[PDB]
Amino acid sequence: VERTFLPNGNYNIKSIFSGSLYLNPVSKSLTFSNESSANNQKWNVEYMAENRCFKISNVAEPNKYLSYDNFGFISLDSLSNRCYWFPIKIAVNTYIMLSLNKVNELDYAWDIYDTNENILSQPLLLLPNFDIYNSNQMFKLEKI
Amino acid sequence: NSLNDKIVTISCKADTNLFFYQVAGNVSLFQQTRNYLERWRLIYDSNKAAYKIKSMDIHNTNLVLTWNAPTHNISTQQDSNADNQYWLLLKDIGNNSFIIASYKNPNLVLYADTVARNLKLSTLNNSNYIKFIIEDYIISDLNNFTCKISPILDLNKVVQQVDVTNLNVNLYTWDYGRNQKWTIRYNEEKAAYQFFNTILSNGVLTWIFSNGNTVRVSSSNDQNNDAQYWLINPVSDTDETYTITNLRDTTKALDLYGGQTANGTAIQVFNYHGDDNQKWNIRNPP
Amino acid sequence: SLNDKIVTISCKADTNLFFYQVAGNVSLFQQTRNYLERWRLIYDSNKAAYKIKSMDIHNTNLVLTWNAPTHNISTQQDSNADNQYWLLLKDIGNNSFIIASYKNPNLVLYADTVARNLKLSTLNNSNYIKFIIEDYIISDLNNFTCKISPILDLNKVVQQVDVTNLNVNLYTWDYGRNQKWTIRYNEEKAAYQFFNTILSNGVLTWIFSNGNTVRVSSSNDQNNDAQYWLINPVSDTDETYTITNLRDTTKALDLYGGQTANGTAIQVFNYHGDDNQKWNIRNPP
Repeated sequence: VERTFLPNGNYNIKSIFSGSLYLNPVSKSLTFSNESSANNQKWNVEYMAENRCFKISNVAEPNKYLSYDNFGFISLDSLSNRCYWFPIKIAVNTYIMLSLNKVNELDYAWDIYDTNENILSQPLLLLPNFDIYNSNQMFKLEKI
Repeated sequence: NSLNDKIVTISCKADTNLFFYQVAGNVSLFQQTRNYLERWRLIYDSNKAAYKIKSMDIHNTNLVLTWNAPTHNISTQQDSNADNQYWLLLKDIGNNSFIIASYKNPNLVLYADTVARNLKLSTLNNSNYIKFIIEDYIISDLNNFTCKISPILDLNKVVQQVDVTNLNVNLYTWDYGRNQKWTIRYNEEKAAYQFFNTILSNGVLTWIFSNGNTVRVSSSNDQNNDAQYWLINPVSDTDETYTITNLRDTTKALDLYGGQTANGTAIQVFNYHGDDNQKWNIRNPP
Repeated sequence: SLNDKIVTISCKADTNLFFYQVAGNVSLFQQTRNYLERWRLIYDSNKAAYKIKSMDIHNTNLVLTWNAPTHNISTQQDSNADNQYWLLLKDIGNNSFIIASYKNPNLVLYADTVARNLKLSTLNNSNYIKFIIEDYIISDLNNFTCKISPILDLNKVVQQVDVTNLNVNLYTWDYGRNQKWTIRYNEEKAAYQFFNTILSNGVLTWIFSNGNTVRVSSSNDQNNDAQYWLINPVSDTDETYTITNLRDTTKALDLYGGQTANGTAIQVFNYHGDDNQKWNIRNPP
């Protein structure tokens, strides 16, 4: 039963820079790659009532969640308070994804670097967030 | 520590005509003013290995560049030695520019909004908007400055080239002629300046050392003559007064002959003693 | 200024660890004083960034590469790719460098000193992202305790005579401390001193007073630019150098007349590139 603006379930995750690139793990990093139709591009979003956040696990590795490391990268790890995400919906299914925890006493958010809107081979990082207008912090969650 | 206590201007690699400018706690980007509103003292803390950037404002004397966390805004606030008032000066070698990162959070660096004309914090990228030129304020003020040069013994007279063909240099009453104006240019390699007379294209103030103490204008396509280059050192307590010493032999200072103030008086070099006839006001032509 | 310079790169978090390359693999390793730890900095002026190229004599086209999107750094064939360019940011006052990826300048090299390899990190204040980039000659010679031989007799050696006789002569190698020199680079004067290991502060000093001669004397004489020397690698060697004096750079260190014989005087003479002015600086075996 629905508690929030983002229903529980399986999603693809995309950067607004590209409608043809999909979030998946590559080694220990997260990156956006060509469509594979595989489970590793599928993400299970689950609302957590107690803290009003979302945990997001990889369907191919369902005991691993999107988290972040001590080096500024998003990671795929076992459950911890680093796995709680606080989304800000800014358009149809466009979101900014804040870490639940303040980091370095700021909001920090998923951030993908672009070179003239090209994100190929970039790792997804966790970087400061100041507002809702940073294109590198905008992500599409597409139910599928 | 090679930068500790240095007074600098900071301008934008993205728009080299824009300088960090301070008034009443507001930092903005503004055209060159050649005055304290665009001057900043770099203050080094060796433990943090980071710098405070202190405004040389004459009225509020303890303002330092401050990141207004958690926003991305920048201002000048009273110096409390806080981490959000410290900055890493990271010199991008080969590009002659600096990335200026927050010591409190080095994920974030200064970014020049050249259309709002102010500064904010930003994550890094490869644009010139995060790159700055930090320069000794004297070099900054004088480099490419077209000036007139007067002895402090009489500010109504100027050092001039006689005319376009007569390359001699003497003292004359200011009459607004181009032979009475000089464009200063800093030579990065030599760490020295030339004074180009504006009546010519390639003529520079030169010590004619093969003729004792004479100074004349000659061509700057004579290339390795240190006698064409000068050190320009401010005199304490003054805004416009300088001693001017020759690069070939720094003991040789630009010198008003005798301290005589009459029209036609020789400009020469002489051994430096710092008397009033070896002090010069470098000024805007009105 | 750094373009085309061959350097070593070591860790501020551990100055005994250097960037080391073998067969496409980059690690952090103790000092080798050879090409495995040498890199040519190759500047691209339009990118304002550098390729960092291994001086490996077998595979000559390997450059420091970020294997984006992973955390791994290796050496790959130079394809002039964005993941092979680096911003060299000198942290002023700290005399260390941050090395940021051109492909993603939010990420910089991070020295994993426990794993002895390279990783990436966003910018922070730790020493693990700061590096010491040094001209390879300075890197090899600074704090190197060596023996110095003329190339006209490798089994002979520049020595001080004894702890009290501060004169300097040629003599056959016998492993004596009077026959070894600890080189120290003075960053300020951009020159070196040779500390004889039989004295605490005895340094090799050109005594210009008696003209052309060389003794050692106390290094607590502070502003003498004949207590200082320039060391220049003889081209296409491994261990061979010319040694020129700071006060007069035309005045190289000279083996009197070319005489490979015991007690032959050590002096300066006017440069000539001639064999009694070439020297082998080596680790004492």
